[PDB]
Amino acid sequence: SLIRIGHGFDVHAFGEDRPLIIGGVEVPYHTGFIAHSDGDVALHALTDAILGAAALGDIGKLFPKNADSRGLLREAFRQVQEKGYKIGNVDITIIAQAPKMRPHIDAMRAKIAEDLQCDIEQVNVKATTTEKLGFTGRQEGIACEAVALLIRQ
Amino acid sequence: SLIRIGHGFDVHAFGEDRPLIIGGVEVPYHTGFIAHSDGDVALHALTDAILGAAALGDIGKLFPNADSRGLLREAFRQVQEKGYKIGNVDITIIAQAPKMRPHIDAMRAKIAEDLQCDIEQVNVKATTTEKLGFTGRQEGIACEAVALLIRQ
Amino acid sequence: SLIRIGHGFDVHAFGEDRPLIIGGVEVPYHTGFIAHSDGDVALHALTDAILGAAALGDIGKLFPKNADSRGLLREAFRQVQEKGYKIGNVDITIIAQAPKMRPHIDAMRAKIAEDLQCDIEQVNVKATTTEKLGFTGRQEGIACEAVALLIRQ
Ligand SMILES: [Mn+2]
Ligand SMILES: [Mn+2]
Ligand SMILES: [Mn+2]
Repeated sequence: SLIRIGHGFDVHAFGEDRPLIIGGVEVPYHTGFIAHSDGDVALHALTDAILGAAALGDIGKLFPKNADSRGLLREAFRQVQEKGYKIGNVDITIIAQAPKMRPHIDAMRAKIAEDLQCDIEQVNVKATTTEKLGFTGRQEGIACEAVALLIRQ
Repeated sequence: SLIRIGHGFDVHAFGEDRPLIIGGVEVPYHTGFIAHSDGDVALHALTDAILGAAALGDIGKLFPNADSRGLLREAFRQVQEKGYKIGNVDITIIAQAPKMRPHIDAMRAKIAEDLQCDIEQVNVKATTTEKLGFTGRQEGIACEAVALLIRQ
Repeated sequence: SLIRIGHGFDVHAFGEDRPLIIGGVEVPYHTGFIAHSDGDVALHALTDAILGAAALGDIGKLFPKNADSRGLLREAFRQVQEKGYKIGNVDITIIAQAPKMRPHIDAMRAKIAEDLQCDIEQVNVKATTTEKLGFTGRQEGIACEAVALLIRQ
């Protein structure tokens, strides 16, 4: 096509890591959901949005490591380009029961702009809350939604 | 306009049936939300997104029935009447379930068939909420969808 | 860029007031989330999507008035308009455990069509429930999803 739209959604449940001594041996004990990523909800959702607009499925097909989400994002963009697309613009909506992120937003945009090889003017990020409601409101984790518009370069 | 965008969100809450003997007669008893469809959250959301992009309201403004594919075709036909065809659609199933990947392409083929477009204009993905929220507690499933329509 | 895509999400948690007598004085007592707006999730989500498409951040950057969401929405359109954008079309999905809202949907579309200086035909509003599930299903609040397509004017 000449223009494609994609959508992404992701959640990160909060988990904790604590050291324990079992059988005289120091071992790591993980509490909460077992993550297989850095939990970067904004990049995971954004990554699913771009792959989806190009009909490439989802983040779960980028490498048949995963600890780094910018690596996954680049790999997705690499593949999107292979199909002839470049970024039109993307918009990300972080859903968290948190306040101060604006100082960090622009930094996020730049990083995303860098990995998608586009201007920062094509990347928007925002954060909003659920006003103490739901799992994000009770602070059990965070979520993120993202939309992307692809164009033929 | 020659290019339209639309969005859909849908939820299906799990419910169950069980037989009961009351007054010497067996009667069916339903537990949970009463369903009025096959519960296909992906097609319902997709339908809303397509109807939404054309400013045709939503699934509720179709038949003033249970098979979601019929609703989906009805929505596409109405979007055709206005002169649109599918640019591309992207579906995101939100459920606390494992393997659906084996059935994804089957889903894409049927959606492509109903929207009279190529399977390549259709994307379907499934993600989880990592045991959080009503989908995480497995009380039901949800789905979000976006659709881009192009002027025919 | 000739076409821009945007996304918005908003939630409004319910809160009731109750007058009391303290120190022989009457004072209003608030229960629940402290509201800072009229709680119009539809216009807030819409506002975030329009600004998000133009990479203007979010609704919380407009007026550094908040008691009226249309004011904020018209302001948002003003700024997108300054970057040379006009509405392509917008689609809004209100998520609430409520029924009778259809009779008011067209009235909403007209007001939105007015603040976005476009035709009502370019504005869609739909409503759905979560079938008694989640915080909206338990009736603790309401939510709204929004996407916007901006076109170069
Ligand atoms: Mn995930
Ligand atoms: Mn439903
Ligand atoms: Mn809010």
